[PDB]
Amino acid sequence: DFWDAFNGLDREVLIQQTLQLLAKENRPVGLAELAELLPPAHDLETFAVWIGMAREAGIEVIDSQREFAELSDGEGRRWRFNLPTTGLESQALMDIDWE
Amino acid sequence: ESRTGSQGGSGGEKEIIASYVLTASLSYALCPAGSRYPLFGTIILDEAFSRSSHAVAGRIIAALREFGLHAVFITPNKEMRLLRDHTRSAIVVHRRGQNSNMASLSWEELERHYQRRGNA
Amino acid sequence: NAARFVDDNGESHYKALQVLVAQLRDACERNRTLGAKALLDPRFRLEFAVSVMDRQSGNVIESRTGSQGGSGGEKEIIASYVLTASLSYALCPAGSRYPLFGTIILDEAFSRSSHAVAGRII
Amino acid sequence: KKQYLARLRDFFEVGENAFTLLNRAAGLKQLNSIDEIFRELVLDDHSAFDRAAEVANSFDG
Amino acid sequence: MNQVSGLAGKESFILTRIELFNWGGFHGLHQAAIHQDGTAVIGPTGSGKTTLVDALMTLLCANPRYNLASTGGHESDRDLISYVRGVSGPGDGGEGQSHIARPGKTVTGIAATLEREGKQVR
Amino acid sequence: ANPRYNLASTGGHESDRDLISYVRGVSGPGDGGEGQSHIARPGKTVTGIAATLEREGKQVR
Ligand SMILES: Nc1ncnc2c1ncn2[C@@H]1O[C@H](COP(=O)(O)OP(=O)(O)O)[C@@H](O)[C@H]1O
Repeated sequence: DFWDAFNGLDREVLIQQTLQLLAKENRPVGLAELAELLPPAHDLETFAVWIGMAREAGIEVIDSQREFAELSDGEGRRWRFNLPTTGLESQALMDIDWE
Repeated sequence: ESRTGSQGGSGGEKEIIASYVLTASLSYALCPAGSRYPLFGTIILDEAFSRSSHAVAGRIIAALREFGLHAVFITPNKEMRLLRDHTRSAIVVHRRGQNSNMASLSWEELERHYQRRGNA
Repeated sequence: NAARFVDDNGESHYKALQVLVAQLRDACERNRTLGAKALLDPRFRLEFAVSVMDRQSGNVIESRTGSQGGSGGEKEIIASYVLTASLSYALCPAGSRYPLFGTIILDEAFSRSSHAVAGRII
Repeated sequence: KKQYLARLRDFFEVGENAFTLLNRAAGLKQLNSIDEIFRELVLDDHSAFDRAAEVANSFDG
Repeated sequence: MNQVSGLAGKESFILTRIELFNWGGFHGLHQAAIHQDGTAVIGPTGSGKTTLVDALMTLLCANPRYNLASTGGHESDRDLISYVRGVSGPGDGGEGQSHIARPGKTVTGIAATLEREGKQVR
Repeated sequence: ANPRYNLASTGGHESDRDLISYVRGVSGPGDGGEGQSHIARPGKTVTGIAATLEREGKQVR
């Protein structure tokens, strides 16, 4: 468990990686599409951060419309995340400063 | 050991035993008169595990499962690995300016397999 | 004070002193009731409050006049900041703004705050 | 140890309260509202709960 | 491992949904879905995770102790009124009432649904 | 001068550990085969502690 806690989702690097991905796409990207383009190595740990994106930059997230994303972890088990629908856009996200 | 022999590291077994006793007491309290299962099976514990190691928190969750308690854990975006292993949803709460809001999220393991085209 | 001016061979003065000492003993016996602590503890006669202001606008922007009303992370942030300020002030030699004993030790300081606010503390 | 701590005080130009506060800083986990952090972390005790007992005994005499 | 989780609902009642309306910092209508397998409320410091638990605690207990996890079992940090009015922090030192989000005529609704074998209690 | 040992976990009440138990290496917490607290150094013993501080190449130990 010491080693497991040693390595974790460094949201600092993920912040810039996501920002660069939105800059490259420069289009409204959902959570499922972001997961496809960016393979999360920690599952919901990443998703919360991305939701932290939408709610931090004012990008309203819709709960009625539900997308999905199938992702396999390190040991091979595959999970289907029922993400909400969001409208992540690079402009606003780059506008907001990050800690 | 009539008296607890020792812990699993700085109160490891001690914390495990205390949490197990607390869970049993909660289950008994929620269990109706002469009932094996508590009618009110939901337990909320804010700041789920801040003073508890990952080794012990999994044990507390397992104990909560054994006593038939459905628990919702509140964490400050911390201890995501064990929460993800031992849960199947998350209510991401974010407050912007003076007003706050929620965003529900859920996930579930597809039956598929642990791995295909490999050792079974 | 009024009785010290009476001319009765120190009888009224003795009675007033007796009342005062009875109060002192009452406080001493119950050495942790809020009243006793306020009576005999210097750091219990005065309250405390923090206030976040604006660098240019001196107006108070958020004054926690005790007013606990805070999350586990908020209280942690305030406590860590105030403790760091106190340590810096204490370790600084008189008339200097740089501490001479610059090393401090924290033990499991941050547990109730998110990873984003702990970095601000550091 | 008294002389050694006096030498430390002289070298680092800080009173005993500085190092006592440094000690108390290693137990910040059990914190609460600002009032408890002030009355339990900084501005060390300096209470007068013992002097009151001596005053009471003198007044008993 | 998945077989045991089916015990939920088959034996007793489990909370499945929380409804908030003008509760604390949750302006308007907000809905939270709780999985039968257990859920995790996560977020940064200064959000509505403690407010969300406090709503359910108010719904459940006769004399709820609000903000218990942060006060360390001490005198309850808040009360029902401060949640109903949406009090956001002590509120400066010159009145203003900016901290209070619902000073005038307002209504707050808190709902909680519990399920057991289809039977639902709200 | 009078350090509060294990303040992080024992804060609020009196500390369990002391200087004697550190010199002797008592193992109060970890048991399983505890031979009466399993004093690691029961006989004649010597324990040394040293801390080094630096500033612009000037050392103080
Ligand atoms: N009565 C109140 N007084 C002050 N702030 C309040 C009150 N009720 C709710 N809040 C605010 O709502 C949030 C409640 O705590 P929260 O941050 O959700 O806890 P945590 O994230 O530690 O679980 C905080 O931002 C707090 O300032």
